[PDB]
Amino acid sequence: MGEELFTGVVPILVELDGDVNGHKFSVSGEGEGDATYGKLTLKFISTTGKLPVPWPTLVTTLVQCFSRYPDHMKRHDFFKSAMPEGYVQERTIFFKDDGNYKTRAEVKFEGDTLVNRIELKGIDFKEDGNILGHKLEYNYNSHNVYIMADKQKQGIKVNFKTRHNIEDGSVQLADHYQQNTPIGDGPVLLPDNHYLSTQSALSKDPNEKRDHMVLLEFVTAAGIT
Ligand SMILES: [O+]
Repeated sequence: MGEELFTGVVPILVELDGDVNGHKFSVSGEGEGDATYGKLTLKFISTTGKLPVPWPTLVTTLVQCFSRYPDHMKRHDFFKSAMPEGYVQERTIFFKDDGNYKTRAEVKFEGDTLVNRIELKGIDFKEDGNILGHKLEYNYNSHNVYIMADKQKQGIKVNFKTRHNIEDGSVQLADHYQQNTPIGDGPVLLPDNHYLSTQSALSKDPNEKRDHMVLLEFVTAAGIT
C-alpha cells in the first residue's frame, strides 16, 4: 500500500531488452516522476544493436504508478498500492495490419528509485511495414487507458488504443491488451472501472549523438465522480 511513496519527486530507471523479428536491441532510461502532478520526464538511450522499430512504438512499454489519481479516486489506484514490492505488467500490442509486441515487465522500488525492467518480443512484422520500415512520425497522441479489476485474481486488466501518425499523413493503430498483478502477496486496491487520460511530448537533445528519445508525459485518472 505504497501511495505515500509517491508524494514527492521519485527517480526512475527503465531497462529494456528487445527482439523484434530477430533484431536485438536494448534501451536504458532515466528521469523522474512527480505523481502529485501526473508528471514524467525521461530520457531513453538505445544501447546495443540498431533500434529496429520507431521510438514512438516503445513509449507505452517504457510506470503508471506516476498517474495522478484525484483524491476522490485514490481507492482505485492499483499501481501505487502494489508498491514497494511492485507489480508485473504484461502486454500484447497488436499493430494493425502488422506484427505484435509481447512484453513482460516488473515495476518496483530498488531503494529510493522506481525501476521498470522489461523484456519485449516482437514477431510477425512486415519487412517494409510502418514499424520495421521506420515510417512513423516522431510525435505522440493523447489517449484514454481503460482499467478494470481482474475478477479471477488480485490484479487489473487494461485495454486501450494508441494512434501513431505515419509520415504519409495516415495512422498506425496499436491495440493494447494488458494485465497487472502484484509481485507481493499483500493486499492491493482493486478498482472500479475508470480510465487514465494521457498526453506525451517527444523531443531530442541536439547535443546527444546517441539514438535517444526525450519524453514529457502527463497522466490523470478520471471517469469516477
Ligand atoms: O542504466
